[PDB]
Amino acid sequence: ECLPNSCLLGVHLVISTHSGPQIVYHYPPSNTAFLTN
Amino acid sequence: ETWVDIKSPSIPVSSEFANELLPIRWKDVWPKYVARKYSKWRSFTTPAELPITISDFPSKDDFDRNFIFRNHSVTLNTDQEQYNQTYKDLLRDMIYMRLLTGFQICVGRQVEKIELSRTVVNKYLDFNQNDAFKLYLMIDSEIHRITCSSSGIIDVERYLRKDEANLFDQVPSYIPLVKTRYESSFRDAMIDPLHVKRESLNWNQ
Amino acid sequence: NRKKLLLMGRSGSGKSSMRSIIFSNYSAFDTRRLGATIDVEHSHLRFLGNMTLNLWDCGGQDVFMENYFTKQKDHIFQMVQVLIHVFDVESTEVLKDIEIFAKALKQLRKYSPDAKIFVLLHKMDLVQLDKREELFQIMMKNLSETSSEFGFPNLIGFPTSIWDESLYKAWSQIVCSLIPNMSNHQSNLKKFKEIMNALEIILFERTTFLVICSSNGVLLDPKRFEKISNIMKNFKQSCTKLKSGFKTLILNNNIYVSELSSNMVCFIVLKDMNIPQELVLENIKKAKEFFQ
Amino acid sequence: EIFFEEENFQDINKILEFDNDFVAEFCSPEREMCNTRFEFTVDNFCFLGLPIHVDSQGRWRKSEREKEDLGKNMNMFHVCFVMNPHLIEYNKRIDDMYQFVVTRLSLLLRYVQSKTS
Amino acid sequence: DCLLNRGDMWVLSSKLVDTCVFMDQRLAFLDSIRGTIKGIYRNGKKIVSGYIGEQTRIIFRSESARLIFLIQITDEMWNFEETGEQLFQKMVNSFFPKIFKKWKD
Amino acid sequence: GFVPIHTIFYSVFHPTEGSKIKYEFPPNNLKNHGINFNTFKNYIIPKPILCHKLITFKYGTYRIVCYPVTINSPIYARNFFSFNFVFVFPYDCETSPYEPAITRLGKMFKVLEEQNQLLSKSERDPVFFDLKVFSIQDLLMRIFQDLNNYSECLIPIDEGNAVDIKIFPLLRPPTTCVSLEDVPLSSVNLKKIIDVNWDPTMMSIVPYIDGLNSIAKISKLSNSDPGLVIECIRHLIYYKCVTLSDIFQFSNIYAPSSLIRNFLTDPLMASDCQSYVTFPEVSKISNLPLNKFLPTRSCLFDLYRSLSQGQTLKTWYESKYMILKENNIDIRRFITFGLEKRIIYRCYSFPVMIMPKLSDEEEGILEESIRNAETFDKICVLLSKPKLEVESYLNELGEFKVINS
Ligand SMILES: Nc1nc2c(ncn2[C@@H]2O[C@H](COP(=O)(O)OP(=O)(O)O)[C@@H](O)[C@H]2O)c(=O)[nH]1
Ligand SMILES: [Mg+2]
Repeated sequence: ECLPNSCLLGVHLVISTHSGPQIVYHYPPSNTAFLTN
Repeated sequence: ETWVDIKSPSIPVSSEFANELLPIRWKDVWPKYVARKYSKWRSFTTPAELPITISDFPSKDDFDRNFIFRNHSVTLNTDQEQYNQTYKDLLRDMIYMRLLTGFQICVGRQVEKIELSRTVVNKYLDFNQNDAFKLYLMIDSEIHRITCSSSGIIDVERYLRKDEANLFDQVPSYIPLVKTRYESSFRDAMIDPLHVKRESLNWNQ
Repeated sequence: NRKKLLLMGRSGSGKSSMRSIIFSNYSAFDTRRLGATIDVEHSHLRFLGNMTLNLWDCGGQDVFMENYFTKQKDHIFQMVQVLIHVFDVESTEVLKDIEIFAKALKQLRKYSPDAKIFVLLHKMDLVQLDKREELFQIMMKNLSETSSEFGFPNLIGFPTSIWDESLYKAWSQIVCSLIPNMSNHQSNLKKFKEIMNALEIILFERTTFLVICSSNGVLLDPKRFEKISNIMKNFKQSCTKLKSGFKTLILNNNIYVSELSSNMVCFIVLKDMNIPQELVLENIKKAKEFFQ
Repeated sequence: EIFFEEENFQDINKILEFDNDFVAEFCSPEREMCNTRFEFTVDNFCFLGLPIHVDSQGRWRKSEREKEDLGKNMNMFHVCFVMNPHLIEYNKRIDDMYQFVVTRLSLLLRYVQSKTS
Repeated sequence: DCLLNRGDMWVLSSKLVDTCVFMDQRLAFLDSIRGTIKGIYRNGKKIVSGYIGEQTRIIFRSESARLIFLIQITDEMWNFEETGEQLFQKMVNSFFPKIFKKWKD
Repeated sequence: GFVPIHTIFYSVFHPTEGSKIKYEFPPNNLKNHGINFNTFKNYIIPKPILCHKLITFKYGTYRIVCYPVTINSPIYARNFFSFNFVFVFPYDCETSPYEPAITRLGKMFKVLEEQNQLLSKSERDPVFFDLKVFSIQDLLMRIFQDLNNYSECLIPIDEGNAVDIKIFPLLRPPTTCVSLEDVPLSSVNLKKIIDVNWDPTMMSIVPYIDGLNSIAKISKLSNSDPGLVIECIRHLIYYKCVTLSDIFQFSNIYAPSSLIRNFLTDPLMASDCQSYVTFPEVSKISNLPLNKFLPTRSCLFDLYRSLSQGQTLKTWYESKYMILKENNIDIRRFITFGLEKRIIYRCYSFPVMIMPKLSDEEEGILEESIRNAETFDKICVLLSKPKLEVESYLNELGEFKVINS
């Protein structure tokens, strides 16, 4: 398919401190139903 | 009619007539407006019995085209009134025995239309308030109407649907080979599946 | 104020049972349905209103245990405040348990040698009552000879089980080693004890119902703190049935259990039975902002 | 603004029917699976990124006091993109996204973390 | 777990007239037959409680009933679907276990 | 092509010694090739949020596909039994066709484990069980060898269970921009492919596919709704059998493409072009005047390049009619061979705005077609009228111009 479509849904910033892994920032807070459809 | 004649499979559905493609006898198990997408697993997990009520009835022309007429008149003898059995108990027992064979009690608009073109049709049966009951029952083979009054002379009129050119004689004999669980060779079936049918009972006796 | 607690042991040692009962509010009968912890399970639990506890419920099985001391050794054992090693007395591989503990102590000495080591001899309800304490001695001496070998001159141990109240004492003494400003709490508790003329004042935590401090630090039961903690956990679970939360409890006008703040519960046993309830309640309300 | 409408919003603690703790766990690989591609697929959901992990020393790359504490305590950062390519175009979309977006962005982030945190 | 005749269903419905019911109400017939009102419908709405009148289409679904299965063994059973599954593999690996799990649930 | 499997191994969660490789074929392949089951062991045996899902990740140069399964029952020790049938492929391939097979294998073995504990009891160890209330290696060998050799397997594991795998290629979904003015061709003979399982509509569409019938014409001829014909044509495109083309008229603007040199560089294109474009006999159409023995390949190449962007087929045919009469060339076949080989294309006509009284529906669809800038072909198809009548109707409706693109 030559039609451009960057099938992206979101980004996560996951850092691993010595107190355990954690998520600092994820941009789209929408659910799976809106994002996939 | 047991089938609808589609003109071509390549033509689409006309409006939303697919929802009208429902059995008449099992039409009352579905709700008035709830969509059919919910009652899918309920048919598998919890099968539904055949409802007591039926909401369809032949029109005026159908009773004058292919039907016949009979007449009963039943009243219990003085032997059964030695026990606590009046005419209402006989009517309840007769409706009970009309059922258990496939009969369905008719209440709705078409039955009232047929009754007027001949007062109150009944679905249940209460002996306390009412004292005269009239109710119809319907199977594809025949249609019964049972009427009663204070006189105790219970009247039953049965309209038998006449068979169409002996369909059970126009089909070839078909005897398959049946192997049950305890058998080891494919023996021959002892009944013709095609030529066994629910026979019309002699309701007078 | 982040405190990194490690909870290590062998397979089936009951680490997740302790974590569920003490913090996640599970009953003793509800720990049988627990599954096997895979790798390390992190739990961020808020203690008081300022402390946060990063509890690391480690796996305990052989592949995980061999993975801890080879590849993840630079991650699990750095910036560690308290290690809690859970020894099962039902284990038939006691020497392997001691060797695992020795490797853990070696890693902690290598990376964060300022930590505190605690050992809990769990499942000490299957053994008979006559041979419990001696068994707790018999292992502990050996563990001391292990614990002094890899640094760590001191090692505190507790005979624990989920079917009695010893778990509350063990976890209370483990947690209280991390609570800041303990001297100020002790001094304020002594001042309040002198002011109200109370026989004994004990300060808990509201959620976990663990003992934080006591006024004293007629002969009384030495294990009364853990028994009161268990009784209060049972009473909280009972009051959850009435669709509400426990607030106050007055026994014989002598024992007052009151919500001192949003993070502490006070248990005051006084001396005079003739004090009206409102005076004690008012003095409790005056000290509500003092301990904050 | 459509991502914050009432019919199109989810809690911050949940990412695609997964909690933040579990996502932060399984999007944080070991040392052997870091500093390379992390093409992870669960079910029509490709978690793709280039995790950057500290070396044996405290070096990120080779040539308020909570901020310095987190700088000295952090050992890995990962920028994870969630993709849903169709099954017939997986090997094209994932490859071009990794080649054109993720690699350069993560390398620049590693460089800027190495010089001035 | 009880055999009600068709006329028994008729009589039980006749006793449930001018009587209001609600969801999961365990009715009793002849002190041994147990019922369960698992659904009351009115104007397309599943109401929690309802009134049963003379024109209420009460249905009697059976939770313990006889079932017949007729499996067609044809040339198509060993054919493959578009995903890559045989049809009898779907029948013996996905249909029957799911229906038995649902029946037990 | 299908990628061969590199290593297949069966992993199980032991309640004492942890997750481990219970069986593996080929033997000592992971250790020899560098794959370590201490880095990704948390994905093979995961926490029950990733279970019953198709976990596919990348380890170095190897793409690892798995469907982990966790069963919850009090019979097993620690209330759980976790396993995984893990397949390893080289990274530079397409693991798409093997994914449904792996998913179905995991689901089938989960069903069997829930049914009669076929996998838990095969370990012959009572440590997997509560204790208070078939060879896997041969199966793995057979799966590996049969999927590498035959892309199929019918491996029996019991008296009623068999691992039954066939690997199908993945095909692209067809276009959605198929319309009523597109004629369908057929690169395959659709007569011999029809069997008893076809759709009833697709049976009727097949006789009316000859490279010159429009989809509306097929729908009216076979008494079919155009939507189902559209779906059937889409299904035929999905299998790479039917390719669309344009309606052939004598008012079209056919033009050479960038692949006209293929008429010289393909050694087998001109030779078929000589036989294709010629009438079987000396046809009468090659004897009508303009107004009142096979063709040379140079003649055909000169006739292909004579078309231009603006010269309609009528003007070109009346400008070259002695050549198409002496050589006995069918012009429709001449155009269709060029369109099939993609050496000439069609310049569509667009009526952009600037007689008998047609009915309200016809004028409504006329206005709707004009507002959407539809071609003359679609308007002619919808109104069932030729180009001249449509042009007269449009000029009656308003001023307009024709773009030949
Ligand atoms: N009888 C008894 N069982 C215990 C005790 N502590 C733990 N268990 C058992 O341990 C099992 C759960 O162990 P778990 O916490 O998952 O072990 P871990 O995964 O290594 O932390 C439960 O089934 C409990 O029955 C105890 O003191 N007494
Ligand atoms: Mg655990």
